Amino acid sequence: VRLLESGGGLVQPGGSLKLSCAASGFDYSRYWMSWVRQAPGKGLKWIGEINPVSSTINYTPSLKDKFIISRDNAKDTLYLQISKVRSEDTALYYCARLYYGYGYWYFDVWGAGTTVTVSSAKTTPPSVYPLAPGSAAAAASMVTLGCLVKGYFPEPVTVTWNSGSLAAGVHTFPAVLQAALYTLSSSVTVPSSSWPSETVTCNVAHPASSTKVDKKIVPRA
Amino acid sequence: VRLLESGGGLVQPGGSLKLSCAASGFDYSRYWMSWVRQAPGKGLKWIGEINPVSSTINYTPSLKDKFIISRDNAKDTLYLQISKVRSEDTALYYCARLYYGYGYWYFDVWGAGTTVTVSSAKTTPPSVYPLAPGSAAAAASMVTLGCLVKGYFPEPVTVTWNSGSLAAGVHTFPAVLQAALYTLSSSVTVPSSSWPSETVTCNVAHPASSTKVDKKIVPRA
Amino acid sequence: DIVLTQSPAIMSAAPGDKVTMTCSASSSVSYIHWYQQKSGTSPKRWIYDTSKLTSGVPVRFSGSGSGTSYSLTINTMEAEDAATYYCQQWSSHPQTFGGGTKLEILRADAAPTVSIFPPSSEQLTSGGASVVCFLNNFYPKDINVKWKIDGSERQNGVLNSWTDQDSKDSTYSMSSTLTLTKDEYERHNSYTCEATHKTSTSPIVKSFNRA
Amino acid sequence: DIVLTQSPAIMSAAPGDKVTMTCSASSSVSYIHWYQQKSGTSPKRWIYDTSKLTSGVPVRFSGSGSGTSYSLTINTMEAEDAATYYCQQWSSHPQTFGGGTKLEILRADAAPTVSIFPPSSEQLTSGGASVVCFLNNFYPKDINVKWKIDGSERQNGVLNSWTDQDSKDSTYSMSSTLTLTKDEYERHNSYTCEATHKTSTSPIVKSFNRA
Amino acid sequence: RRRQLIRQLLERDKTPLAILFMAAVVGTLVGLAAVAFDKGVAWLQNQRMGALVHTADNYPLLLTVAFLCSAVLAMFGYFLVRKYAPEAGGSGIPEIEGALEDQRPVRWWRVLPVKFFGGLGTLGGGMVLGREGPTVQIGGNIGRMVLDIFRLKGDEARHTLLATGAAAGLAAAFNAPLAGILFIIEEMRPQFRYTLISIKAVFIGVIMSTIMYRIFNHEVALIDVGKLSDAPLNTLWLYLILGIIFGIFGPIFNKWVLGMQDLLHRVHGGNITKWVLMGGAIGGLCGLLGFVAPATSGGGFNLIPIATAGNFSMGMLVFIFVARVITTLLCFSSGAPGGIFAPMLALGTVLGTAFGMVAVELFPQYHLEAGTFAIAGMGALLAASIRAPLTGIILVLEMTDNYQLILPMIITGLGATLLAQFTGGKPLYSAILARTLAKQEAEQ
Amino acid sequence: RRQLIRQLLERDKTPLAILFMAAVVGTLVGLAAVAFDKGVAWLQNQRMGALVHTADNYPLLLTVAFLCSAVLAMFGYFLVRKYAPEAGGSGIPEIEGALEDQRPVRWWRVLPVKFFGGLGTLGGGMVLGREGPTVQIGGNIGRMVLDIFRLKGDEARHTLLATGAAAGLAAAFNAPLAGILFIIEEMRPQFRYTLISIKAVFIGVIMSTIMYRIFNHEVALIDVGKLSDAPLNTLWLYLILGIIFGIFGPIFNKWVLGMQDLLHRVHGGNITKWVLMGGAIGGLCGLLGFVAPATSGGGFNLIPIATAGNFSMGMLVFIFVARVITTLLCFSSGAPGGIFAPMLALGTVLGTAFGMVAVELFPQYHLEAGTFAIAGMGALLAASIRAPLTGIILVLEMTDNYQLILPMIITGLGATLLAQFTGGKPLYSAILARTLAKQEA
Repeated sequence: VRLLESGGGLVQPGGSLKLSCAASGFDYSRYWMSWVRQAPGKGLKWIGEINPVSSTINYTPSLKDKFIISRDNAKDTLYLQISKVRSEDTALYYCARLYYGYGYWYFDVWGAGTTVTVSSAKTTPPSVYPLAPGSAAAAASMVTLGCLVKGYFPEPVTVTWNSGSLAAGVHTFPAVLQAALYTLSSSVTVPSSSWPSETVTCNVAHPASSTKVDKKIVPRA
Repeated sequence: VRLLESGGGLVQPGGSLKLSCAASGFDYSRYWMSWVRQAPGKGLKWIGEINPVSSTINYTPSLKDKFIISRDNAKDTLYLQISKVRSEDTALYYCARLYYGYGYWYFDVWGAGTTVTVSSAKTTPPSVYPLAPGSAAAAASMVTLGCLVKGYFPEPVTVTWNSGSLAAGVHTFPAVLQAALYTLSSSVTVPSSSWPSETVTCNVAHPASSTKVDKKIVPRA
Repeated sequence: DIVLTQSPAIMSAAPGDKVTMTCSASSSVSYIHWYQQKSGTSPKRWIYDTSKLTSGVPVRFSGSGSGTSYSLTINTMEAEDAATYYCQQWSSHPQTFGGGTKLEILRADAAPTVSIFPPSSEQLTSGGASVVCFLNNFYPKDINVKWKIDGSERQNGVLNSWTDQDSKDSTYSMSSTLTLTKDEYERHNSYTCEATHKTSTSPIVKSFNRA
Repeated sequence: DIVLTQSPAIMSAAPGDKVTMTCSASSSVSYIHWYQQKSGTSPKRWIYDTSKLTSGVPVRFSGSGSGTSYSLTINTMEAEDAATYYCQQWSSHPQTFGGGTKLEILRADAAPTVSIFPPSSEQLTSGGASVVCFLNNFYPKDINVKWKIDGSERQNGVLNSWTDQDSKDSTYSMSSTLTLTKDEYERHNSYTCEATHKTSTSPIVKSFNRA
Repeated sequence: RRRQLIRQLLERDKTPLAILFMAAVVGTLVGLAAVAFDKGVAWLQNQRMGALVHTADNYPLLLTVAFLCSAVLAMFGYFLVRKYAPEAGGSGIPEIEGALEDQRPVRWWRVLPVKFFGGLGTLGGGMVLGREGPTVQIGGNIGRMVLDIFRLKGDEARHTLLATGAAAGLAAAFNAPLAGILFIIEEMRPQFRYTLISIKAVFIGVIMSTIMYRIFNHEVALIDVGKLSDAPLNTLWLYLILGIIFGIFGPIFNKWVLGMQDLLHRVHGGNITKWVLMGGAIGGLCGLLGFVAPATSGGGFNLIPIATAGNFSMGMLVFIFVARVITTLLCFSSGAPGGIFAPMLALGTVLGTAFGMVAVELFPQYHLEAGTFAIAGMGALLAASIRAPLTGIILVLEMTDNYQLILPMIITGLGATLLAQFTGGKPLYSAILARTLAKQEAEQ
Repeated sequence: RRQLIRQLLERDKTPLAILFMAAVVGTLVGLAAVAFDKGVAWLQNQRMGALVHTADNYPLLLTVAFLCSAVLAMFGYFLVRKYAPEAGGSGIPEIEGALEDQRPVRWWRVLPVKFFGGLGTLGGGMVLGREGPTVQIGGNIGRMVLDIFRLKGDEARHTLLATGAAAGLAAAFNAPLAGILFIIEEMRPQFRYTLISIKAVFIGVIMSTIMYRIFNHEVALIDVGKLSDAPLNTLWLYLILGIIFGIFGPIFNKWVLGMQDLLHRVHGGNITKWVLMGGAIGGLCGLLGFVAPATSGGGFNLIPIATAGNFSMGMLVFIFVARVITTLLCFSSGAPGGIFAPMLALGTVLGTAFGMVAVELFPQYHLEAGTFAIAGMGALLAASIRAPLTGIILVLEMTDNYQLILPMIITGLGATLLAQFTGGKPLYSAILARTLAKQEA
């Protein structure tokens, strides 16, 4: 049983979006679906919920219509409508199935969770830079590399090395927001015998700005 | 409650096609689906059936791979596969839903049907020629217009006016074969207080080549 | 597999008539059904289990039998029961359908309504010419069309379709189409369509001039 | 709306070691539940109904309590237990969650591995000057970096970002990015990168020169 | 002794093939009959509904023709009753429940036709009366009528065929094979002494009965509530409390159903005419409400699905409840033929939905659905009034098909019988017999 | 008569005190029945865990499978022949007799013997139910409270005993109704009046069923989903199936008794030869519970699979016959444990079989073997034990396919009819009519 949520992205303060959760793996009816959200760097706070037939919908304490939850038992999809978005709505939204044992309902199964960024900042493709060992950089046993993605917005950017065939020894730092712009850095560590020897590639990709770069790290002039 | 067959069309002698029948408006999963056919103005003939979970699939006294019925309950769609096709297999393929009263089964609800034509010929979309009345227009109470559909293969094509808004006073004539191409025409009576003042449109649809041609009928120069 | 053969393969009746078709089998069948296919329409379950009317099927429809000979009756049939009636059995896998019984209405005379159109520009742009000429709502079905290009009776390059009796009024319709090469049509000039029909001795005829 | 307060905001334990955490309510609650959450991945239902573990959960876990204080326990907590546990309750509407507890792993001290990289030529060919300095794998997580430029101890332009305990080694890492204008940089030979941390008395320097 | 038992044990369950065959005929007849009765009550409620439309323009004319048309049916009903068979009046179950105890007579040459036709009139009228009564009685009188015809002796054939015809009747009236059997062996049967009743012969009857019912009214249920939710363990107490409510109330209703029987008796004083009049009077009041407020009048079913789905506001419910309590008492206490079983099914459904709605509020964290409580309390009156839960519960379970509610269904129904006992309640069917018996051994 | 009028006005008024003990008998039978169930698990598992522990050496396994189970079966028969010979066998007739006052309810013995003696027989993996063990433990719990708090009158003694009997059969099948129905149709005195509070029973069953739930909820015992429906013109096929179970039911009844004699020879009553032949049969099972899981075991695990139609027609006849044998041995060899459940499995298999033959001969009926499985599942309970109304409501509660009820009845009924006309007898009654004429010499 999978619960896919999509529809999160960037929005203007004041605007409104429609989140969606597609349910596969169980008779979607007979169940109660509910939304829970998490502000980056904070706990989990419940948004609302809805039953099968759709004749009951409860929400946490909110404004007259801050939230509108619904479900199409026909497409096996659960929606969430947020309106008049402030920046407190900038968070990670999860959908979930609801069940019980004795009768004190818990959140059965969750979903990956789509992100909602609420800002007046504009979409911006990132700049990838190859980080190569210095002009005095001593080539001893283990050698560390990495490339840094600077000047993009909003999140996220995924960085993989040599297409994933480089799991061990990789550190991808979180991105930090500076003057309405994100900036992260990644680092891959491999044995001196492997580079400049073979070929170490860094895979930045920011789907928002529809970007994709395979920055190939190379020794220094 | 509506079954809608598609995938129908043109097949080369000794070949194979896969007809589909998207079901909508009921608990398709609880129903035994079926197939039936009618070859050129001839009687009906049962092809086969297929119980709810696909754990039974009887056919008609046929070759053991002439036909192949199946179903994807999670899609609400029936399926028909015909292999090694001859001219005995060129007809109208109806999709059904079986049920019973006292217990002796029957075909409860039938679909529109889809046409399968076996021929070496070629798929050719129809040309739609508008037929506005003459400038010798005596313009009586009612005024018959009409449009001519010529040179398409294979059958059939369907014609309506103002997307079916004009349901009364319409006649669409059977088609005729003129050397590997079909031709037919449709008329349509109306009051002159309705045309030229309004819009009279004939929408020819030839699905075998998924082409739709809407011809507005303006007066002559 | 049982084989059902139905009473009259075609029959005609004037509304008000008590109509009765039939369905007979090779061996015994029990609790059979009947379907109604109206021109250009999928069949629709009319009567099932020998004598039970589906939902939204006029009580006008009786229907019974038992054994090898079964009947479908329409006590005081109406004009809208004009279709082709199949019977099926499904009580002897494989199930088998009847051959059909086309019901036809007999109504009062009704004269055609000739209408003629000029080859449409576009059909010319590709180099073609079709002088269409319909002949709507008439009865009996018998009609003779006559084509004259500049007073002269033409014969070849003509085709005439026929719609089936209509569901509500019970009239027929006709469409004769005469085809030519672009110029072939441009050459001559006056075109006429002629309709002879039981409803009148003086042949109804419409026509136009190439210009 | 009850207010569940998770206990140790953060806290580390060794592999094979009993661990307990609390979830003090602000009023009665019943059969609270617990959820596990790994960085980057969706919450999991661990303990449920105060004690009943979830189908598949590792037996080292156990959770109990009542009235106002509940707790989760790891009878010898390994690594695949290092996460963040949230308690939830729904004994009284509307449902609520706790502040969460950060179960971090405790292990041997580790020396930072400083690596300083000059500005990539791609950047400089656009007025960009950034000199990243990585501080990989270490323990504890507390650490400081400083950017001297040809002597002078620079502070304006820094961009520190830590990683969170390697789920395949257990050491924290950090990167300090220094930003300038191609120009400003073009005016300085030296570019050091000092770093002071528990595993040492004095700093682990690492610089370069434009030459 | 432990000698005889040993002998009997080795001889257990060996009902004479002849009884096992008549059971097959009593059932087939009760079924064919119960169906014919059902079809009739239809044609009538319809012919009426057809005449209201026939004059749909003139309003007052309708309220009149609604009242008249129904009044004329109710009358013809009470007549046949007071005239040829005073037992036909009332429910009709106590009379058979008595007959099993040999304490009452089974005059079928009368009751069959009177109960039948007198019923179509009362039901066709649209009054608030079940069908069980009419068919449970016609049921028995069919048994006796075959018992006599082919003639059969022994206390068994007389208790058996009478008990099988009683059940087969209650089966074709609710299309509930099990509930039938269960009603006999829990209520109808001699409550204080042994009795030779072939439980196997009964089954054969019920089945043969239920098949006939199906052959004519299949492909369509009597009640459709679909698949409601489930009952979390921590929400069971809510069904014990609901069970208490029906518990204290059930007897109170039992008082009114008897008291009204006295009181209403005054009005006509036993006068065949004043009675037949007050009849058409009440039968009319219904033919009118069967228009102005369909819920208040009628048999009770039509509204069960709607009440369960939750389509009535809380207000509208209290009304329908009270309105019913009244209309049900009148029609039944006014000695008109027809059961009181079904209408109690409707009363519990409404009182349940109500309890349900209050629940769905006070406990948002229980994720309730009013419907569960409706289906829980549907056989609760059958439990606090008639005091025969095991039958009520298997009846509901067969009509609503929501077996996942069984635990709550029992806790409610049980709690009901418990609270009814501790408050002096009494088996409404037994009391009616204890009073129809008393009064006889009174007029001496 | 006049008295009747008085009684009527006094109907259904069971003393509040009885109505309260019923609540405790049930709570105990439930908690107990659960504990028993959990035990039989831990064991069947500890075993399954040891087969893997040596998964390499094949012959070693067949041995440790046979041994491990043999050692359990023995410990079972021991406790039986040693401290309580009534614990042996089903355990229902003993309570069915006790209601008639014709047998004794020695609980100070039976409770512990039946319990532990059962875990051993069930944990072993033998072909025996749970009803027996819990229906008996059920009653002895009733009596044990009846004595403790001390209560007099034929009622409290018949009631609490009958409620504890039902509450037991409920927590063994999670079937509230079936419980009540079993008492008031079979367990109760079949030929004379008896003061049993049907209301007190309910309270018991419920309190019992709640305990069952509290520990084993969110998971059924049998899941067959929603099978098809039964067209009216396919009902006769269920009457014929009913006839089959009808002629067969008694035949099985003979074998179940005859084997009881015959098997008695072998040990001659010798506590040792018996306890040996015990571990022998208990081993044969711990082995088949490996080489052919279907032949051995309680019987449930395979019901869903047989109903779904996952066994070829061949494989069925085998499993049927193999079972008929393994079921007779384990039950006729006086080991503790019911024979109820295993008959549920036998009907399911004979039903599926009849089903498959049907699904052929009649392609125009659009059949689904499963319907006949569920129809014949309680058919043996009807032709052997001759108590249909209980069999049917039991199946209906475990399979939840109420749309099959008509066919379920016609099958079950026809069974009891064909069993009667062929000299059949209530297998539970016969066993008592013997237990009784034995105690009479």
